[PDB]
Amino acid sequence: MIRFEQVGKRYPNGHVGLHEVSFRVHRGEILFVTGHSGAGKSTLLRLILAMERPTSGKLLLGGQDLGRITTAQIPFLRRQIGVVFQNHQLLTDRTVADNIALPLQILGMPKPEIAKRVASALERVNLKEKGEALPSDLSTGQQQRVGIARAIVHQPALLLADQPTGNLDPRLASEIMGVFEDINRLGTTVLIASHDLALIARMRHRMLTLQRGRIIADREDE
Amino acid sequence: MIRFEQVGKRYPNGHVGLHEVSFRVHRGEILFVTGHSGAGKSTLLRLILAMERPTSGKLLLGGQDLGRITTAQIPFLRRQIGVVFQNHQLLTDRTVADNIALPLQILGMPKPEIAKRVASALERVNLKEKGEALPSDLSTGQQQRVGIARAIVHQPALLLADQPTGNLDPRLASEIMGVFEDINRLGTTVLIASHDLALIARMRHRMLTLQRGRIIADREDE
Amino acid sequence: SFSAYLESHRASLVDSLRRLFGHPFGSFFTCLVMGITLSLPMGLSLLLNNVERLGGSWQRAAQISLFLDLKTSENQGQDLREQIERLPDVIEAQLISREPVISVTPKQIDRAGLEALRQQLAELPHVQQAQLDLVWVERLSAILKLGERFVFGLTILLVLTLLLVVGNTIRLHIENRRNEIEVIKLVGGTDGYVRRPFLYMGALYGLGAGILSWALLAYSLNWLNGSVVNLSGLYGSDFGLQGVPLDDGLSLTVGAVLLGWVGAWLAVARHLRELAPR
Amino acid sequence: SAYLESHRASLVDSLRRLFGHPFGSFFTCLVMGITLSLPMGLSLLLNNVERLGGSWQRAAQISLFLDLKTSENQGQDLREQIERLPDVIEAQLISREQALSELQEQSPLPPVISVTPKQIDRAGLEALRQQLAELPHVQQAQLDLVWVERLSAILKLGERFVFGLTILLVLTLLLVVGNTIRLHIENRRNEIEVIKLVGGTDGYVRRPFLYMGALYGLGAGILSWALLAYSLNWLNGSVVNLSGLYGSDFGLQGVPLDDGLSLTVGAVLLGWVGAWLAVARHLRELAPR
Ligand SMILES: Nc1ncnc2c1ncn2[C@@H]1O[C@H](COP(=O)(O)OP(=O)(O)OP(=O)(O)O)[C@@H](O)[C@H]1O
Ligand SMILES: Nc1ncnc2c1ncn2[C@@H]1O[C@H](COP(=O)(O)OP(=O)(O)OP(=O)(O)O)[C@@H](O)[C@H]1O
Ligand SMILES: [Mg+2]
Repeated sequence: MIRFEQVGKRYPNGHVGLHEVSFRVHRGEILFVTGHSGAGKSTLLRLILAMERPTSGKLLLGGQDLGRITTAQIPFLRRQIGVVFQNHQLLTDRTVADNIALPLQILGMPKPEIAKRVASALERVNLKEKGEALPSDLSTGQQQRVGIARAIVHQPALLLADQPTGNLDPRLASEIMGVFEDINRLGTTVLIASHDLALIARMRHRMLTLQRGRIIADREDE
Repeated sequence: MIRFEQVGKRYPNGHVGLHEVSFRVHRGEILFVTGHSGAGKSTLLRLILAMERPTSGKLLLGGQDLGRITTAQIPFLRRQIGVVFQNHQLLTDRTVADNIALPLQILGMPKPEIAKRVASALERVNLKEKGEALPSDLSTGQQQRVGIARAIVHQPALLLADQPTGNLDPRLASEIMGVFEDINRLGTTVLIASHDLALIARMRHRMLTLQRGRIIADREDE
Repeated sequence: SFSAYLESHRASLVDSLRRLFGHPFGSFFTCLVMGITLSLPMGLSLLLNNVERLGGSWQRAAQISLFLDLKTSENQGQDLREQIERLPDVIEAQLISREPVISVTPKQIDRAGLEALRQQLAELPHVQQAQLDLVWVERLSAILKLGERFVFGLTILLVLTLLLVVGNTIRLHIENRRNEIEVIKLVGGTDGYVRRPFLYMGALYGLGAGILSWALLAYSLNWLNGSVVNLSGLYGSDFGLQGVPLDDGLSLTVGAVLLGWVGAWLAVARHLRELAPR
Repeated sequence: SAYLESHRASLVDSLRRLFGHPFGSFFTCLVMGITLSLPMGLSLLLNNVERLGGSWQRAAQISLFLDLKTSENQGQDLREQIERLPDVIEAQLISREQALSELQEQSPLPPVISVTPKQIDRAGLEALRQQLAELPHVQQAQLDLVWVERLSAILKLGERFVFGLTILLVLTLLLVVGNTIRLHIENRRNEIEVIKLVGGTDGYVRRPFLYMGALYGLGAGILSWALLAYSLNWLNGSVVNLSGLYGSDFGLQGVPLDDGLSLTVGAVLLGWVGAWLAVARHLRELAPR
């Protein structure tokens, strides 16, 4: 229900970020993407994020296609999915607790269970002692996993994320994608992408590989 | 001659940045320090930059110590280091080529050689025709490559880096670290730091490890 | 989610206060500027209103010096006293004795041509010589409406400079700390949610500026009272410039508050439209 | 020698950064231009009324009635004799035979004299009035003592008023320009720390903002000059009306070249100093050692 068809984005500047793509994804499936440096992956998932337009073809998400969408409907779809970025974005001068809690206020729930849930999210990342601190204080991997937790909370119906543990301990990433699988245990579809091929050979996998805008450098290979 | 005697970092927030360390790096050496997530590696390297106060202990830079130093003297010392930072720092709304040329502009060197130098840097980093563009245009790995290029120019006598290949594919990681090896072949030193040691383990080096703010969880393994 | 609607306002305000109390020197430095700018227009309104209280010096002179008949007759002058009261363009013809004449001040200034009324007045019981100098009317009418163009220009110029300064400062302040406007937006949230805190601190800046101007203006007028009371008693009168009425001051402050609020809309709209998916 | 080289580049991008985002830069230029306009605008009309300085005095003029029969040549010499005395803007002779006719048209008679002083204090001028009543052939010195003291009071409120307005407006201008420059400087910190961690001296990291402030000051000054000229010409519609009606030759000349030059140079100097102060704050802020 995440089908793609003949899509490709060319910049007005002249560059062709995406040449041509067409495929489908089923509900509740784990996904992986790899490729070289110049491959368009962050752009690829940004298409789903829709800060831009397809520039070619069409993509359909459930009932409504992503292209030609009212701006008023944009929050009503962007508030259902948690994400994380290579250049993580965090609210400076606001501590970790509210930084994580943001989506809860976005939907709007009483504070007590909100603090309960943020506490619950804290242990799954092992940042118990960092409960009240400015993001500028944290060490490099710490804010990355903080953003990860930001995506974790509110049990999003779907997860996208970006390359996690890009600067993390190899051992410490183990429990991380373990938690990712635990999330996948429910009706949650994950679209993680990375370069560490070593650990993408363990569980169920799909290895969608992009090469210079070319959709098929690889296939299912499940 | 890099040499550390007993010195540690205490943070004013009451948290302990670093307990105590004592090192000595001979001239021309190479280091591949690594550790777990919470290890103060980035803080450790920032200490050499003198952008942080030594706090508990004292530290030396060959003929002059890192302390009681003129602030006006600092830019001269920073002139001799082409460091790169994990959160790559790039001048938005300023072209890529000039972004690279900035250190040589600081040195006041004649313009005509600047273009040939920056072109020469481009092949080593494996980026063609991507200059004269804006940093916001590029992709993440491209930006990291840009930071590397900014670091490598003007033949720095000292080389510092932090988590290179933070998002690169292993192929590109190989050639760039080979370039670092060429720099080490030249009369330079390198203190790269990364969590991924599988790649570096193939090549002879000096791995140093720290944990929990302590000097060493593990010792030298030359 | 009406209960949450209340909570958004509550959390937004308290956060702003912490943000406002934090970085106090810069916030005060900003607030002082538009406070002192807001002082000027309403201060001039107060000044003109105060001189309006002393509204007898405009007419003051230019009383028709209708000479009563050389033969002394106070009764006839008293009899003709009341007729002038009936007619407009005048106030009252007060009868005077030899140590005769009767005079009346106008209300407006008119110009040359309204002395036909003076010639018409020189047809009454006591008419020895109608006397109403013209050239004074000319000079006075030249001075006035010239003052009116002058005040018009100052008013419009100063209103424009105030509007520009407040709008520009709010715009630049909103332009800074941009990261939030997107970091909240992509993960979700609505226009009002992101908009509210920016409304709040702008309202606080406006309130603080409106308060500061009150004290500045009151102190300035008290400083200047020294000469005005001196000349007031000196001329043989009692007219000293008075203090700030609270009824006007509250209207002063609420204007600043609403001005900050509308400036908040204007500044936020540019960025919100800019970051459209397009 | 590279000192010259650094300056040239700092201009090119500054102009480039100027035209990039033109509407906002124009908006900022306009605000401080219109603010700069006002104090000098008030200053010029003071120069105008100074040029028309005669009517300031001679309105509450001091006149004297001499002895019953004073010789015409006596007064003709007395005007000059009092001319060496300070408080005579004018000293014009009116003989007895002229005074008779003058009173005849106004309605033996004392010869009258015309004396306009400079100073305005009632006490010194009334002492000089008694002296004018102690002249060799004067008889009485007509001075409505209420006129002279009223005149004395007239200066005081006016001078206090203008002094207060000037002292208010100059600091208002200082505050607005400094605050706006500080706000631009507070924007865009990231490059500051980027170059600082790379190295480079204070002047290198400082110059572009100084050029930016200078160009803002220049633009604001030019715009203020133009607006002031336009406003003066628009107001000029009514000034000639009184000149014709009363009969005179006063007209509000506008924007002499030298004063416009001074206005613009002051504006650019303010931009320079505001930029320097604003950057000093961040540079102090980012000092660990
Ligand atoms: N706004 C843009 N300007 C210029 N090029 C762009 C832009 N958006 C995408 N591209 C091009 O698309 C290519 C890849 O897009 P993408 O961002 O997804 O790379 P990536 O998957 O994130 O890999 P990486 O960031 O590590 O380099 C980039 O190399 C870039 O040349
Ligand atoms: N300014 C600070 N104040 C207080 N504590 C700090 C400060 N900076 C770092 N710390 C603490 O010191 C620890 C180590 O800092 P450091 O940034 O060097 O870790 P790191 O080298 O970056 O490792 P990693 O990349 O995985 O994050 C951090 O986890 C943090 O808890
Ligand atoms: Mg580190």
